[PDB]
Amino acid sequence: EKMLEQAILEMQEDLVQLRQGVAQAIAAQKRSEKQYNDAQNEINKWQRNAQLALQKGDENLARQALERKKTYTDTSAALKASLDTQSTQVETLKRNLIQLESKISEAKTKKEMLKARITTAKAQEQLQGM
Amino acid sequence: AQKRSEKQYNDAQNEINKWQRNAQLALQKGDENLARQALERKKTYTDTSAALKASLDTQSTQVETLKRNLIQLESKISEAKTKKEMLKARITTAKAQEQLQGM
Amino acid sequence: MGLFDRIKRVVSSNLNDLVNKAEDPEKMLEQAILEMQEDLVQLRQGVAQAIA
Amino acid sequence: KASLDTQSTQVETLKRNLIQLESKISEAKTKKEMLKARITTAKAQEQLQGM
Amino acid sequence: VRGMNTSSAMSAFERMEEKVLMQESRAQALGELAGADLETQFAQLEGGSDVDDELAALKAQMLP
Amino acid sequence: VRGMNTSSAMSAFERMEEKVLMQESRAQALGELAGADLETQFAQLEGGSDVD
Repeated sequence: EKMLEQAILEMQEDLVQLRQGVAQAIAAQKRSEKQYNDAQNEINKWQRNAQLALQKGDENLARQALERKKTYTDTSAALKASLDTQSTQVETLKRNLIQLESKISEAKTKKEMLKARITTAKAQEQLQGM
Repeated sequence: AQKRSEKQYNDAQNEINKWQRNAQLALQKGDENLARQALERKKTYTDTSAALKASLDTQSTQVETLKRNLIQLESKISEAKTKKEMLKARITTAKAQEQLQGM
Repeated sequence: MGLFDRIKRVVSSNLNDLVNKAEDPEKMLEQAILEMQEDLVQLRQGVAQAIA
Repeated sequence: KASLDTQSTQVETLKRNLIQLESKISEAKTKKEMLKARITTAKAQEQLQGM
Repeated sequence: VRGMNTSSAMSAFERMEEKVLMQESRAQALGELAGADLETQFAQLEGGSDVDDELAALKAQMLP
Repeated sequence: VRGMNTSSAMSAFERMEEKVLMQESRAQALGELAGADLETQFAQLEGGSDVD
């Protein structure tokens, strides 16, 4: 039972560390989303400027805006790709935490079962002494 | 340990009943997502309860043996006392025989 | 893996002695009620600043 | 209320236990007088028997 | 709200629960053993047996 | 109620019983031997014979 007691204390601290790690992953996804959102907003603003340029009649300004938009789109695409890869990793981490929660409860149940057999063995030893 | 598992099992059953009521309330509310989440929680709770039940059964067999051993021991100590009287008499007789040899 | 084996044995012995002295119902109960009330006041001040 | 009911049952059990204890101590007092009388007779008899 | 390990409320509940659970379990087990013993079992019957005869006697006693 | 080894009531009963049992047994055995002897046996008869 002592080994189980030692393990129970050890598992609890580890879970907290995992939660912090999960938060960082969550934060990273949020950070990418914020950047992606900013890019989309910037692209919309850029599109309006391009539309304004067409009304103005300055072809060169519009062309420059289009190039900027393309660069922004590429950055957005890269961010989107990163998010998808990150999401799969994040899901696994979330799944692991859920699995761990089920496992700790099981461990507590296991301790009770383990304790009873050990006690029975000790009782048998007492009989031998008699 | 058996009592502790039972208490946990009882708590889980109570929690499950409460969860079921919430799910029923959710259906009345019309929020499908809340009900689905509750069902998942109930399933997890059920699994924990099942594990606890399995542990209790294993524990009970061990517990019964321990209880049986104590009962057996109680019979044995009484027998030992009876044995002491019988053992004492033969030893005394042997000592008496030795005295005769000395004479 | 000597360190890991050593750590498990050392941790179990140390933890058991510490918890028994630590686990007193009367002492634990008195400390907890005072702490939560203090925490609420601090939280309120932060909230007040945001409100301000 | 739930807490009170559980606590009340425990309290009732404790009261019942006390009554049982009271019966036991009273019996013990009676036993000492009986035991002393038995011991005195045996001691007197042993000395007499040897002679 | 989440309940951190260092939080006072979470720690207090766990400590209180462990002490309470151990005391309650130990008392019940000891009590059960006392109940299990044969001496306790027929003592209750004796008390039950004793009162009914006394009640009949009491009625006779109170009759005149 | 259970009767612990350290309990005063349980210890007192056991100690009292051992002393009482030994004293009672020893006296009875010695008394029986005196009764067993022939001198005691016809002495009673002599007394009975003498009174009539």
